[PDB]
Amino acid sequence: GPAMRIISVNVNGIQAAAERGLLSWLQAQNADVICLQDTRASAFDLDDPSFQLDGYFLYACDAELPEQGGVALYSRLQPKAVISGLGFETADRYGRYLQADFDKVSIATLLLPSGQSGDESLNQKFKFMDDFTHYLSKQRRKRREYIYCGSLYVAHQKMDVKNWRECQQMPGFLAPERAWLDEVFGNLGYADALREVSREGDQFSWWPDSEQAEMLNLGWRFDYQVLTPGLRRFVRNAKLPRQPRFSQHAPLIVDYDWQLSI
Amino acid sequence: GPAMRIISVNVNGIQAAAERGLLSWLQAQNADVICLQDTRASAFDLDDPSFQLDGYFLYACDAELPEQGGVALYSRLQPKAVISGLGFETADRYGRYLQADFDKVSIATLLLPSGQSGDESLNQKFKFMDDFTHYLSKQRRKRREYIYCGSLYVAHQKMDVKNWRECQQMPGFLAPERAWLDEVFGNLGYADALREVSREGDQFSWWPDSEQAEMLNLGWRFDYQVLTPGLRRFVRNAKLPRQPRFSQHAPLIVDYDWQLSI
Amino acid sequence: GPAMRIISVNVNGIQAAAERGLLSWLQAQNADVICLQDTRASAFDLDDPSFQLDGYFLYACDAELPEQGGVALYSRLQPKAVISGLGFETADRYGRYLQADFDKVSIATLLLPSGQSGDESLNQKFKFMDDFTHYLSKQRRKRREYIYCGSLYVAHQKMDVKNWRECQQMPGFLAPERAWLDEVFGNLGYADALREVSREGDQFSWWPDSEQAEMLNLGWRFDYQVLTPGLRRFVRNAKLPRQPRFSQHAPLIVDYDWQLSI
Amino acid sequence: GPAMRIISVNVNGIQAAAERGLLSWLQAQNADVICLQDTRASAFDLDDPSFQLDGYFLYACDAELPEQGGVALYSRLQPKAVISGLGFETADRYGRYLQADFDKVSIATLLLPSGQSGDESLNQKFKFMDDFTHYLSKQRRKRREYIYCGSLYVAHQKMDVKNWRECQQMPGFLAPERAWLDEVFGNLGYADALREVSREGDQFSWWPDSEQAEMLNLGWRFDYQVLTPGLRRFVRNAKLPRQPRFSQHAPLIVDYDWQLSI
Amino acid sequence: HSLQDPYLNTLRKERVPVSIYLVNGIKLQGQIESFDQFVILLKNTVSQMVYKHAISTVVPSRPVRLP
Amino acid sequence: HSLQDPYLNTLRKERVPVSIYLVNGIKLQGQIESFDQFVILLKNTVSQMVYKHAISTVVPSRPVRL
Amino acid sequence: HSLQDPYLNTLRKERVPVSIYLVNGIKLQGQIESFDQFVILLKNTVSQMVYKHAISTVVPSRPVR
Amino acid sequence: HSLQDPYLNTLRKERVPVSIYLVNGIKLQGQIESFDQFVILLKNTVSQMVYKHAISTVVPSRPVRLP
Amino acid sequence: HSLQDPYLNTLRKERVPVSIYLVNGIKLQGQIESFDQFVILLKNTVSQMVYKHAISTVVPSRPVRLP
Amino acid sequence: SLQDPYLNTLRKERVPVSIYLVNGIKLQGQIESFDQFVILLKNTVSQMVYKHAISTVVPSRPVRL
Amino acid sequence: HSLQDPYLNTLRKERVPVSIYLVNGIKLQGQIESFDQFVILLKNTVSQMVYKHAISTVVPSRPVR
Amino acid sequence: SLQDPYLNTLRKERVPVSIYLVNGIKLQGQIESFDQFVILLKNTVSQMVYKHAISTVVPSRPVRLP
Amino acid sequence: HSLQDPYLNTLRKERVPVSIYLVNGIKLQGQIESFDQFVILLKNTVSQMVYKHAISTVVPSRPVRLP
Amino acid sequence: SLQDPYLNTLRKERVPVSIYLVNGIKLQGQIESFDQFVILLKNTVSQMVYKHAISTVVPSRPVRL
Amino acid sequence: HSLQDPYLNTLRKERVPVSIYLVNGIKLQGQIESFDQFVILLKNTVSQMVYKHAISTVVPSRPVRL
Amino acid sequence: HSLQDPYLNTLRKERVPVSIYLVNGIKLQGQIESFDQFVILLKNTVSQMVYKHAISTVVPSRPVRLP
RNA sequence: AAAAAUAACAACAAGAGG
RNA sequence: AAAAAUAACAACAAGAGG
Repeated sequence: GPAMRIISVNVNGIQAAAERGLLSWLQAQNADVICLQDTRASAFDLDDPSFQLDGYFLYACDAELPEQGGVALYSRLQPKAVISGLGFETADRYGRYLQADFDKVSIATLLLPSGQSGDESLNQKFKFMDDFTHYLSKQRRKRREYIYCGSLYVAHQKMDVKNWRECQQMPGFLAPERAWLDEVFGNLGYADALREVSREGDQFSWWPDSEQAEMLNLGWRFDYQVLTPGLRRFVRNAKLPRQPRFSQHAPLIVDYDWQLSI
Repeated sequence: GPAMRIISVNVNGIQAAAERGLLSWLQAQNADVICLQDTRASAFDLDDPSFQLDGYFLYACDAELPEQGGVALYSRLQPKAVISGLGFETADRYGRYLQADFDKVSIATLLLPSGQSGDESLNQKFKFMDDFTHYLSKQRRKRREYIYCGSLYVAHQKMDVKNWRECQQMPGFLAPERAWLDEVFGNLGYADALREVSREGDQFSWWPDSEQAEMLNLGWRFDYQVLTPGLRRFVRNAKLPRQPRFSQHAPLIVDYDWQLSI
Repeated sequence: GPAMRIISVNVNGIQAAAERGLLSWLQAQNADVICLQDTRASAFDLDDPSFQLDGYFLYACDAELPEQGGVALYSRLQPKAVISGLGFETADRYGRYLQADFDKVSIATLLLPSGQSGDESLNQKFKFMDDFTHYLSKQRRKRREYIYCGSLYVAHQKMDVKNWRECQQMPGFLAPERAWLDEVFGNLGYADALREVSREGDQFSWWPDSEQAEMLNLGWRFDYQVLTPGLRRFVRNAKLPRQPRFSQHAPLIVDYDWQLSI
Repeated sequence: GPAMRIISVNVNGIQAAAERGLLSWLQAQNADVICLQDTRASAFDLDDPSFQLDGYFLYACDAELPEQGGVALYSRLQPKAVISGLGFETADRYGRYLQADFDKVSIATLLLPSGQSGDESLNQKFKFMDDFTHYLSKQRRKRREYIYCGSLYVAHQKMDVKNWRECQQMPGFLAPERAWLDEVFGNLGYADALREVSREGDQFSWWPDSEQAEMLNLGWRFDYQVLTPGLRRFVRNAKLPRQPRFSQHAPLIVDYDWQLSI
Repeated sequence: HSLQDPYLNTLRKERVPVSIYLVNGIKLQGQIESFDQFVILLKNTVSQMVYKHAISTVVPSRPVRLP
Repeated sequence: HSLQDPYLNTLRKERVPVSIYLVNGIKLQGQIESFDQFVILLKNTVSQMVYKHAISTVVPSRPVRL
Repeated sequence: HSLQDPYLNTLRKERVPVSIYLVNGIKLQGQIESFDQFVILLKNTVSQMVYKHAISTVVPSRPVR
Repeated sequence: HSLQDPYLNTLRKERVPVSIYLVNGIKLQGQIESFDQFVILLKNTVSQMVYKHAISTVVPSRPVRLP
Repeated sequence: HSLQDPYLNTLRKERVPVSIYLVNGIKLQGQIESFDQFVILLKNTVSQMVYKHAISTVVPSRPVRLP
Repeated sequence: SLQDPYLNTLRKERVPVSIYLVNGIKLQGQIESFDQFVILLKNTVSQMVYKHAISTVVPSRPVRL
Repeated sequence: HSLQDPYLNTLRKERVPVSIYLVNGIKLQGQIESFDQFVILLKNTVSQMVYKHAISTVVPSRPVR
Repeated sequence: SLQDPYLNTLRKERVPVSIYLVNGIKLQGQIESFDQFVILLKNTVSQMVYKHAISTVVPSRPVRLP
Repeated sequence: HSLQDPYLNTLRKERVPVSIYLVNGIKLQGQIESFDQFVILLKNTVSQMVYKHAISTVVPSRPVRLP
Repeated sequence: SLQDPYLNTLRKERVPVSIYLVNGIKLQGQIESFDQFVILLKNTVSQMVYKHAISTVVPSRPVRL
Repeated sequence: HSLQDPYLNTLRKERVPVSIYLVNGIKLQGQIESFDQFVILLKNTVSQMVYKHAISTVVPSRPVRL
Repeated sequence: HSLQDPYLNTLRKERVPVSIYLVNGIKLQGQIESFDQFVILLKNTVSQMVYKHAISTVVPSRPVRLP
């Protein structure tokens, strides 16, 4: 009877993925909420009628330097409240969070610094992870449910990477990073929506632009749908489509038993 | 579509409450799992066909000297596993816990020392409260869903009692007791099944045998259905029937959106 | 590393102790908070610069009849607030409480009647102890941290004072006076600054004016620091120096790891 | 109240310290754990029953050339285990490690090469420091708490050495020697027992054998106790007595709040 | 209202995103579309009126200053 | 009252289902029958009267125009 | 003044068991003895003097007017 | 105020012990000694001055009528 | 207006240490420097300014007498 | 009135005041301006604070009138 | 072998409730209905066979012998 | 031995069994065949599971030893 | 013993991609090159010898039958 | 050949021993009986522990052979 | 054992650097030196003795043939 | 039988600080007192008894050789 | 982005935001 | 009362019960 579908694809710039055919693909998937991260465009560029899917409301948060971040959210129904930012500096200024607010649930798009640039990016990533855990500690006192659709750029465990014995020193599989993820999923009660149904290997999300990596499936799993503990039993079907790619990232399509309302 | 009904009535002796017509009432309520606490009978005494409902499997955990505890469970489907005892001394010896394990969920029955006898009963109650909070802290990490149908004999909130300004010294509304139920529901993430549906006053469970408290509704709310956080959104209809009672306690009928399996 | 110095001394008269060299020793400590108990002096008597310490702000609370008691508090840090009186009759007419409120912490000097000059002072001390227990039970629910530099004139338990076997019925080591402290440091959950860095006896803070108490050490231990349970970890150094003392009581020097700010 | 007594002493030869009165002073301490660093003697030399003390148990690890190092361990309590050597080259044949395993806790006497008698000892010291950091990173996944009574021969910050401006290039306060401890106490995050009761300098643990160094206090601080996270609050009393000293180093005594059990 | 309404008019005129902290502590993002003596409209997705006696503070998100 | 009255009259005449959030935080929801300088009459199962000094926000379900 | 006087006078004279919800969210069941500007007398065993400025809603228990 | 002042003056002259409830739910007890337009003077072991813009209800302990 | 101002003036003359209880339960001890009908100053170590609409009660510590 | 001379003394001396609101929120900063209904607190971003939401105003250094 | 068979047969005859711990830390809890050299079947609600090579400890819930 | 009668009764009656392994993983199917060392069960493909990894074998319908 | 040998001969002779799940839950997916009564040799890139006592299940990919 | 004299020597004078299993689980108590496959430990009830689950057996008092 | 012995013999006649995976997933590395019915002597910096009842797999680094 | 008995005998003669690794990763230093077909005695502060079926590896800390 | 609502904490020197 | 399954922690002196 009731069903909901959330797609949280990362686009690596919305114009390049729109040239590679994102919007005509997203129009034909019947998603309730589409959660785009790393938009790389200001909000004055997304009210262009090329980015506008029909039957969808597009809400967008920009960065202060528009190539640095950017985040968008397509919604079937008009939400109760669309808010932006988290409060701390490495999220609010650089456009890495946007929260749509519905009847009982709320759906939040989330972007992170990748950490794969240098050591300054890794320090910014670690302070983002700590301040975001400080935010998530305060969220357990409220009753509005949350769905954080986030390109976290961090793998969780050894099944989420290929050949983990040669990945322990690259950013994305570090020991404080995996400590952060199993502190969020483990002790804070939050749930990975892709692992609540499909407990299988060889489900990857990110690939480097080397074609030999793409040919032999040398992948990573970076984007997640993090769920508040009340929503772990509603996950019907979570899947990462391997083939129809539009960036370095693959989409994440999760089908819930929830009935989304205003 | 799918539905489930759980009744958690406290009987103060199954032989004294069966004379007042409990079983002919429970046969005509269409309950999936009936959760009887304070049976005051051995497991050999529930073996006769006088307590046997039809279409219900009856599993019972007795006390050693039978008049102190005793706990029973009627089940529509035969559960996967019926286990007894928590693991410490003030539960396993006196028959205050029984657990029926089903497909994804597991429905439990919980009895407490009332604490209204004297000071030894209040010390035993505080020991049980701390050891059961340790049990919940151990069971928070497990992937089952629990439904603790418990006559806790502790009011949580000022709305759960009538005229609280002279109840702060009676056991049932103490400050360590309300701090205990503020610890279980507040920081441990557990949910009260009666407070998810109804957020109104004048919903009471226990009444002392003085009739002056009875006809003017000078009551208490003692028995709860404590829920793991995954089940806080399935709770459709929770209600305490005022009139057709069969002991000092009123029954607690909670209807869930869950579909109970084997 | 933080370093906060609180010196609590029961001077038995500020004029009777200043002739022994009180101010000249207290000026060369760089103490943050000075708690003077039992000053026997009015507020106008402390106004002259003979009792003043230069650079230290002074706030004092006297008695109505100034020969009975009164406390004083020095701090070079001007506090957010300072309050006098606990909130009942037999504390405001004596100058037996003075609480300086800084941010995140409060430091309160406290005086008690001796109770050794007849049964009327013992019954008044019992009244003071009972409604002071009521006051602490009220102040438990507040958030901010408290420090009570108190001359309780009561020992806690059996191994506290020397030759206790004849001290069973003298006022100061009675049965309800020990019941008071084992329920305050029991259910009410407070702690001491001297116990966390010194878990033994043979260190006292009260000697009668006699040469056998000067040499053979007939000592009692009265000047305490009662802590809320969110401050017992930061206790670093506690000092009861014997000969350097200008009154019957033994000066108490404590050093915490707290940063005392405005 | 718990009281566990651990002494870390660096003897520069146990006979050269025993001729000054090491054994007669240590026999009247009633210490639970004795860590003799740089014993400069074989195991058969410690089979002399003079070194056998009042009920202490001996465990010692020597070198190939025994004057190059060697550590020893005295304990009243017979441990669960005693292990020698970390597992690499420059620690096993030099006798530079001995770990006693009790229940829930372990102590470990540790010795480092000085690095001041030729640059080959300096490169040996850098090798030892690097694979010691690798060993600590291997040990971070384990549960049980470790105590490392060790002479690291390195200072940590600016507040640690005397005559600051020309100590930049001497072996002992170098730049990568400092960086080793600032990622150990930084990103890795261990703790120091000498800091947790004294966050101020002007206290050293090594003096060069010259009149100006022992008169005008030209000292360096070497004997440390490195603590895992988990043992950071239990330290109470760390004393470095100056004149009572049987080597160029200073004897260290500490008292922890721990119940040392077999 | 000598100083209350060059401020809200400046927030309306430049479409500055504001956060209205109520006396509950509920913070409401939006942008000021109209205001009388008593109420203020904010327009996040659905336009709504907010009574000024329930408003504690009105902050902007980027620094604007008065005429 | 330059803007108080036509917004509530447009919610009243169009019979828009409206939601009133109080200063406590309580979400009342119904329809506006009538109002004055001090109260809103709210239509549901039974007609409440809500004082304007407790109303924090008034939120329509469908948007309205002056 | 306006609509609240006709409203409350009906609840008096048809004697309706009202429920007054305060600003801090506390329901007071009972009847209305009388009122003027910023008072309501709430009728129970003991007649209360409830200030109007501390009232959020007046909720009848039976549909009226 | 055409029915406030007779009620408070009848509560004062007969000296009924009251339970005056505040807007944050705090019960105060004592008896009424003086009422102005803005204040009410509760009396107990001391004499307070409560403000009428913080009072929710005024509850006497014994039932009285109105002259 | 006839009764608030003499009470506050009488608490100002004798410099009695008073406690202002605010509408959320916060007590503030001190002495009363001066006041108007919207504002009351308070003498602690710091000198602060209190608004009268956030004041619930003003209690003294000594029993005071009105003229 | 002492309210507006007090706020003028806080502004012209530029004292880092702390405004405590009626629900407990503490807000540090300096004052830009004030009206009958509003104070303005200047910081990283300048904000308006309605006057009916303020419990107290506390200066940092002890100033005179 | 010759010590396991009287122990399990005594637990079978008296119907003592046993807790069979497995080698992966799972505590099964039932009654030993029968057994052989290699398998023990227990009954809680459904009879199930349990291979002895996956059994660590057989704990009775009350003393025996 | 009650190995062979219990496994033959789960086989010939064609009862859906659930088989819990030593690592905790359950395998639900029907016992097609069994040897002294292996158990071949069929859900989609024929699956050979060694008996040294079997922890428990539960049925869905209770069986009686012949 | 008397039933696993023709099953593994079938899995070899038809050359089906098997997936072997070990007793610690690790999928080794490949194709059976040979087997003794103690070992199995599989490959996808390099030929492994997986011990038979460490194997829990041998799951083929397409359904094959026993002759 | 070396097992059963050690277990006899350790079970005669009733040394309180700790059996460490292959999970890490330790079990304190004295050994009452043993055979080719089973050990039997007593702390509060005479449980039976299989030897293919036992990693080590460590006695408390240092005994000889 | 009629087909594991030629494999473990030709892994040491050519001295292929093997990676031996234990039953708890621990990857050991080295060169096989000798093999009994029960043990395998893994040669490295030191030559350790690995029991065959704890080994899951034995993989070689370069591919060989029997 | 062909290698483990001379290997453990070589570790028994010379007092080699042996380390036994169990199948769950537990690392036990010590010295080998004696052994048999099934069990190994280990020498430390206390004397341990470790069965062979739980032993993963037996590594020496000093390099030894077989005759 | 807010508990269709705690017959009511003789009172949290005050949660940069219940 | 048990993750239809971590191409695999050179290794947790050991979670009276993972």
